[PDB]
Amino acid sequence: VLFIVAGHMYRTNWGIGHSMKEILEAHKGPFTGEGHKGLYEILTTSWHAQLAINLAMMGSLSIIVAHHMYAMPPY
Amino acid sequence: MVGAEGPEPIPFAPSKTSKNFDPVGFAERSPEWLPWYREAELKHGRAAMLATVGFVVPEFIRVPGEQFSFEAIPKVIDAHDALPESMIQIFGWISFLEACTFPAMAGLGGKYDRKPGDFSFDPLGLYPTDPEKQKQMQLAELKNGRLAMIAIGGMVTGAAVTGHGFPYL
Amino acid sequence: ANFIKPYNDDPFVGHLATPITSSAVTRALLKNLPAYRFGLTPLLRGLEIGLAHGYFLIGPFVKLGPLRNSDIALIAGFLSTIGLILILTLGLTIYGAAVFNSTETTLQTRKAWDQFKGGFFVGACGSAGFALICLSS
Amino acid sequence: MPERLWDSMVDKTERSKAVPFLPRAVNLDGSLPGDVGFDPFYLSSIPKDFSGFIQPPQWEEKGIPTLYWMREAELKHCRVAMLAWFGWLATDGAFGVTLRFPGEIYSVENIPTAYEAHNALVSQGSMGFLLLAVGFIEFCTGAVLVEVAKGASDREAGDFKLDPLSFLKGKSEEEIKRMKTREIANGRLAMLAFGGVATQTALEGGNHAFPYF
Amino acid sequence: EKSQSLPFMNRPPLLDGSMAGDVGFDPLGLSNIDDVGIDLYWLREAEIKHCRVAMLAVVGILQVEIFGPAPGCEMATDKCQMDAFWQIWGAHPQYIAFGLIMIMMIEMISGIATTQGRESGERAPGDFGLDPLGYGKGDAAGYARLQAQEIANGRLAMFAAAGEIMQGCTTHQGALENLMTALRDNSF
Amino acid sequence: AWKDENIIGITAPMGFFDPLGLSSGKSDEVMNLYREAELKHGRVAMAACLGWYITAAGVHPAFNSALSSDPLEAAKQLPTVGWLQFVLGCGAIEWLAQQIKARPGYQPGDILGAAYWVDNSDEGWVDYQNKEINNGRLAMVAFMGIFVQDLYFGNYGDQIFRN
Ligand code: CLA
Ligand code: CLA
Ligand code: CLA
Ligand code: CLA
Ligand code: CLA
Ligand SMILES: CC(=O)O[C@H]1CC(C)(C)C(=C=C/C(C)=C/C=C/C(C)=C/C=C/C=C(C)/C=C/C=C(/C)C(=O)C[C@@]23O[C@]2(C)C[C@@H](O)CC3(C)C)[C@](C)(O)C1
Ligand code: KC1
Ligand code: KC1
Ligand SMILES: CC1=C(/C=C/C(C)=C/C=C/C(C)=C/C=C/C=C(C)/C=C/C=C(C)/C=C/C2=C(C)CCCC2(C)C)C(C)(C)CCC1
Repeated sequence: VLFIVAGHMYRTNWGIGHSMKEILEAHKGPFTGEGHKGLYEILTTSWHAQLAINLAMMGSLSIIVAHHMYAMPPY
Repeated sequence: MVGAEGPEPIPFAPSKTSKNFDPVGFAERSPEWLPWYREAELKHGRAAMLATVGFVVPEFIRVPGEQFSFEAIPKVIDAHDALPESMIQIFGWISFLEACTFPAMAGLGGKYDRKPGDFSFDPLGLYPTDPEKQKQMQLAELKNGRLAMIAIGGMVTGAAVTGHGFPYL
Repeated sequence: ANFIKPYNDDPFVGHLATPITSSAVTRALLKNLPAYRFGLTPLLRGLEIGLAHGYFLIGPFVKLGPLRNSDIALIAGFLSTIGLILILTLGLTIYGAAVFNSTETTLQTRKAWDQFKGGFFVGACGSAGFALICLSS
Repeated sequence: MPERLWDSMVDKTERSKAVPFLPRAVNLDGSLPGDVGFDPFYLSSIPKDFSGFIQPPQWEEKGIPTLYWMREAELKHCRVAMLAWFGWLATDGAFGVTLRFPGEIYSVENIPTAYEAHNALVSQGSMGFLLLAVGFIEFCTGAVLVEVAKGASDREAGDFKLDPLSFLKGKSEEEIKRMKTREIANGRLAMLAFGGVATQTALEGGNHAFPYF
Repeated sequence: EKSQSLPFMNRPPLLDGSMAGDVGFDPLGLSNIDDVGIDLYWLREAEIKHCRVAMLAVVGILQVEIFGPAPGCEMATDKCQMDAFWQIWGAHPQYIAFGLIMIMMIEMISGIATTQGRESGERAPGDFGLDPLGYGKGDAAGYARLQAQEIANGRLAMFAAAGEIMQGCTTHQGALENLMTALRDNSF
Repeated sequence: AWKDENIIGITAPMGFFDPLGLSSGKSDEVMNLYREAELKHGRVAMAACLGWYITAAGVHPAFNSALSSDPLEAAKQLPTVGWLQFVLGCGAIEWLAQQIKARPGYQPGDILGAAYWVDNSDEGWVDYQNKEINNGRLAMVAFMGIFVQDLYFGNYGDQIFRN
C-alpha cells in the first residue's frame, strides 16, 4: 500500500502529481545558490550519473540487508 | 472624540478636570489606537451598565425556575458558580454575536465609515435627528457607561466584603 | 540570500568569506586572542599563550599517565607537563633560529620571537604549577 | 504592510441588509432568491475554487464562483433536510400513521423509533445500499459542477431540469424567483428543524419519540 | 446542446447518437479517455462484451434453477449456482478447464481484433461477423433496432448477472428463491 | 521614526504594535537596546522551551540519568559549581557580543554579523528574521505561562492536549 500510494506522486498525462524538475528548482537557500537547479537535466541526460546514484544505493542496500538478515532471521 | 468635556471633577485629585482627561496620554502616544479605544470603552460601558441592573434586580425578583430561587441561591455573588449550564448558553450566544463583529473590528480604522461603537442599533428611533445633541446623547452613554464601570467594582466588592442587600453596609 | 562571497571581494584568491571565516563572532574572537591583539609586547603575547596552554596540559598527565593511581600522581603529571613544555620551547627556539634573520614589538622578527618563546616558557610552567596548586588544595 | 484582503471581500460602499453594521459582501448582489445580504463571516468571498474537492485544480485550469458552490451546497442541504425531517417524523408516527416499509426488518417491533434506525440498518445492510444508490446519483449529478467551473454550462445552482408536474413551465421570472425563495426558506427552516430533532433525542434526557421534548 | 438522459448537463462531445444505446449518458466524461490503451472504441467493445456475457449468464442461471443441470452434470442438485459450480469442479473439472482455455484462445484473438480494429477502420466495436442467419442484410432501420435491442437487453442483464452473483454469494440459495423470499418478506 | 528603518517584527495581524507608546519619542539608541532586549529575551525563551520540553518527558539523561523529571526541581539538585559555570560561560558570550556591538555596521541583534552578507532589502531574509522574532515572542509568553503553571498549578507538562 505504501508503494502503490507512493507511485501516484509524480506528474504524467493527467495534470496532477509532482514535476521532479519543479521540486528540485524550488529547494534552494542562502547557502547553496541556485540549489538543486540543473540536477533534473543531469539525471535525465547522463546514464553515468544515474548509475552513480543507483549503485551507491544498491550497495548501501545490500549492506543493510546483511545486518538485517542476521539480526532478524527471516527464514 | 465625543467624550472629552466636563466639568465633572476628579475625586481625590482636586486640581484635575475631566476636560481632555488623558494623563498617560494614549491619544498622543498612539492616535491610531483611538478608534479601537472608543469601541473598547463603549463595550466596557454597555456591559457594565447591564451588570449594575443585573446585580440588584435578582435581589428582589427571580426568574420562575426553581434552580434560580432564593432558597437555591440567596446571594447574587455566587450565581455565576452555581448555574454553569446557564452560563455557557450566555457565553455561547455572545460568542456568536462577538464573532460577527470581527470584520467590523478588522476595519476599525479608515477602512470603512463605521464609527466605533455604532452597531446601527436603534430600533426605537431614540437617536435625535439634529447633530448638536446627538453628541450629548453620545456623551450621556459614555458618562453613564463610565459610571457603571466604576460602580460594578463597588457593587461586587461591597457585596463580597459585606454580604448584604442592595445599598450596602 | 547569499552567505558565501569571495574573500576581500576577490573572486580568484583561494578563500571564501563564509560565516565561519568572516562572521562577527570570528572577527571579534580572533582579534582579541594574544596572537593577534593589537597592544601587546611579544613577551606579553607568549605569556598569555603559556598561561592558557600550561594549565590544561597537566590534565591528561595526572589523570591518565603511568603514575595514575599513586600518591605522587599530581607531581608526576606536573613533571610530565614541564617536560612537554621544554620540548615545545625547544621547538620554538629552533623555529626562530631558522626563520628569522638578524621595528620592535612586531612578533615575526628575531628579537621578538626570543621574547615570545621566553614568555611562553614562563607562562606555561607558571600555569602548570598553578593547576598543581588548585588540584592539590 | 501588504494590501489587505479585507478590501477585496467587502463592498465598503454598501452595508449588509441583514447585519447593518457590516459592509456588504462582494458576491451577494440580491439576485439569488434567499439573498438578504446575510454573510457576517464573509464565506462567499473566500477566493478558493471549491470545485477542487470534486476534480482537483491540478487536473485542468478551472474555477467555480464561491457563491455558486455555496448555493449548490445550500440547496442540497435544504432538500436533504426537508426530506430527512419529514422522514424522521413519518417513520415515528408524528402524522398519525407510523409509516414503515412492508418488510419486517423495518417493523416497529424491530426498530421502535427513528432514533434507532441508523445503527440498526448499518448492521443489517439497508444503509449500505442507500449509500450506493445516493452515491450513484451524486456521481451523475455532481459532475455538472466541473462543467460550470470550466465556463461551459449556463446552469443555475441546484437547477436540474426536474419539474415533473411542471409548476414552473410557463411562469414568469419573478414568480419563479418567489417559488425558488419558498424552496430556500422552507429548506433553511428544515435544516434547523432537523438539527433540533437529531440533538434533542440524542441528549441523555431522552424522548426518542415524538414530539422529541 | 444538452444530454438527453441528464438534461442539466452538456452533451459529451464524442457521443453523437451514432451508436445504438446513445442517449448522452456520460457524466464522468469517460468517453473522452484516450491514453492508457483505452478510448471510446475500447469502452464500447467492453460494454458489448459485458452485455453479451451477462445476457448468457442470466439465462445460464435460469436454465439450471428451473430445469436442473445438464445430463452428465446431475451431481449439482443446488439451486445456488455459486455453490453448484464447485460440485461440477469437484467431479468433472476438466470440462470447465476445457472451456476456460477455449475462452482464452477466443479472448486473445478478440483482443487482437479489438486493437487491430481500432488502428484500422474495418471493424465496428463488438463486431465479429457472426450473423449466420443474416439479420443484417436488409432493412437497416430494422437492423438498427436489433443493435439497440442487444444493447438494451444487455445493459439490463448486466445488473441482473451482477446481482445473481452477489445475491447468490451472500444468501446461498439461488436467484428464483431469492425472488420468492423477497415477495413474501415485502408483501403488503 | 525608528520603526521605518527597523521593519523586523512588524507582521500581521498587528501593524507597528505599540498601544502604550513606549517607542514614541525615544531615541534610536534606546530603541536599539529594546530590540537587543527583545531578541535576547526571545532567544533565551526559545531555548528555555526546548530545555523545558526535553527534560519534562524525554531525554533528561544524564547527570547520571537522575536529578530530573520536572524542570523546576531539576534546577536544585545540580551543584552551584555547575551553576556559576553556566553563568560565567554565558557572560563570556555577553562579553564577546559587546565587542560585536562596538563595531560600525552593527545591527541590534546581529551577533553573527549577517549584515556583511545581506541587508534588510531582500524580502526572504526579512521574512526569516520575522520568523525568529515571532517564535521568540511566542516562546516568551509560552515560557512564562508554563513556568507559572508549574510554580502554582503543579503540572509541568501539556495542560492543553494530553498529559
Ligand atoms: C477600560 C475601559 C476604558 C477604555 C478603553 C477607555 C478609553 C478612553 N477613554 Mg475612558 N474612562 C474609563 C474607562 C475606559 N476608557 C472609566 C472607567 C472612566 C471613569 C473613571 C473613564 C473616564 C474618562 C474621561 C473623563 C475621558 C476618558 C477618555 C477616553 C479616551 C482617551 C484615550 C485613552 O486615554 O485611552 C485609555 C486607555 C485605557 C483605559 C486602557 C489602559 C488601562 C490601564 C492601563 C489599566 C489601569 C486603569 C485603572 C487605573 C485601574 C486601577 C485599578 C488598580 C489600581 C488596581 C479613550 C477612548 C477621554 C475622552 O473621551 O476623549 C475623547 C476623556 O476625556 N475616559
Ligand atoms: C593514539 C592513540 C592513543 C591514545 C589515545 C593513547 C592514550 C594513552 N596512552 Mg598510549 N600509546 C599509543 C597510542 C595511544 N595512547 C601508541 C601508538 C604507543 C607507542 C606504542 C603508546 C605507548 C604508551 C606508553 C608507554 C604509555 C602510554 C600511556 C597512555 C595514557 C596517557 C598518555 C598521556 O599522558 O598523553 C598526554 C596527552 C596530551 C599531552 C594531549 C592529549 C590530546 C588532547 C586532549 C587533544 C585536545 C584537542 C581539543 C579537544 C581540540 C580543541 C578544542 C578547542 C580549543 C577548539 C593515555 C591513556 C601511558 C600510560 O600509562 O597508559 C595508561 C604510558 O606510560 N602509551
Ligand atoms: C433525507 C431523506 C431520507 C433518508 C436518508 C431516509 C432514511 C431512511 N428511511 Mg426514510 N423516508 C423519507 C426520507 C429519508 N429517509 C421520506 C421523505 C419518506 C416518505 C415520508 C420516508 C419514508 C420511509 C418509510 C416508510 C421507511 C423509511 C425508512 C428509512 C431507513 C431505511 C431506508 C432504506 O435503507 O431503504 C432504501 C430506500 C430506498 C432505496 C428508496 C430510494 C431512495 C432514493 C434512491 C434516494 C434518492 C432519490 C431522491 C428522493 C431524489 C433524487 C434527487 C436527485 C435526482 C437530484 C433509513 C434510515 C424505513 C425505516 O427503517 O424506518 C424506521 C422505513 O420503513 N423511510
Ligand atoms: C456466462 C455464461 C455461462 C457460464 C460461465 C456457464 C457455466 C456452466 N454451465 Mg451454463 N448455461 C449457459 C451459460 C453459462 N454457463 C447458457 C447460455 C445456457 C443455456 C440457457 C446454459 C445452460 C446450462 C445447462 C442445462 C447446464 C449448464 C451447466 C454449466 C456448468 C458446467 C458446464 C461447463 O462447464 O461447460 C464447459 C464449457 C464448454 C463445453 C464450452 C463453453 C462455450 C464455448 C467457450 C463457446 C463460447 C462461444 C461464445 C458464447 C460466443 C462466441 C464468442 C466469440 C466468437 C465472439 C458451468 C458452471 C451444467 C451444470 O452443471 O449446472 C449446474 C448444466 O447441466 N449450463
Ligand atoms: C437487475 C435488477 C435487480 C433486481 C430486480 C434485483 C432484485 C432483488 N435483489 Mg438484487 N442485486 C442487483 C440487481 C437486482 N436485484 C445488483 C446489481 C446487486 C449488486 C451486485 C444486487 C445485490 C443484492 C444483494 C446482496 C441482495 C439482493 C436482493 C434482491 C431481492 C430484494 C428485494 C428488492 O429489494 O427488490 C427491489 C424492490 C423494488 C424494485 C421496489 C418495487 C417498487 C414498486 C414496483 C414501485 C411502484 C410504486 C407505485 C408507483 C406506487 C403506487 C402503489 C401504491 C398506491 C400502493 C430482489 C429479488 C436480496 C435478496 O437476495 O433477498 C432474498 C439480497 O440480499 N440483491
Ligand atoms: C489623575 C489621576 O490619576 O487621578 C485618578 C483618581 C481616581 C478617581 C481614583 C481614578 C481611578 C482609579 C479607579 C476608579 C479604579 C477602579 C477599578 C475597578 C472598578 C475595578 C473593578 C472592575 C469590575 C469587576 C472586576 C467585576 C467582577 C464581577 C464578578 C461577578 C466577580 O467578582 C467574579 C465572581 O463571580 C465569579 C466569576 C467567580 C467566584 O470566585 C466568585 C466571584 C464573585 C469573585 C482616576 C479616574 O483614574 C483618576
Ligand atoms: C501564550 C501562552 C499561554 C497558553 C497556551 C496558556 C494556557 C493556559 N493557561 Mg496560562 N498564562 C500565560 C500564557 C499562556 N497560558 C502567561 C504569560 C501567564 C502569566 C504568567 C499565564 C498565567 C496563568 C495562570 C495563573 C493560569 C493559567 C492557566 C492556563 C490554562 C487555562 C485553561 C482554562 O482553564 O480555560 C491554559 C492551559 C490556568 C491553569 O489552570 O493552568 C493549568 C491558571 O490558573 N495561565
Ligand atoms: C502546540 C505545540 C505543542 C508544544 C509546545 C507541546 C509541548 C509538550 N508536550 Mg504536547 N501535544 C501536542 C502539541 C504540543 N506539545 C499535540 C498536537 C498533541 C497531540 C494531541 C500533544 C500530546 C502530548 C502528550 C500525550 C504529551 C505531550 C507532552 C508535551 C511536553 C513534553 C514534550 C513531548 O514529549 O511532547 C511538552 C511540554 C508530554 C507531557 O506533557 O509530559 C509531561 C506528554 O506526555 N504532548
Ligand atoms: C569558553 C568557551 C569555550 C572554550 C573553552 C575552553 C577551551 C576553555 C579553556 C580555558 C583555559 C585553558 C583556561 C586557562 C586558565 C589558566 C589560568 C587561570 C592560569 C593561571 C595561572 C597563574 C595564575 C599562574 C601564576 C604563576 C606564575 C605565572 C609563575 C609563578 C607562580 C604562579 C603559580 C603564581 C568553548 C570552545 C567550549 C565554546 C563555549 C565557550
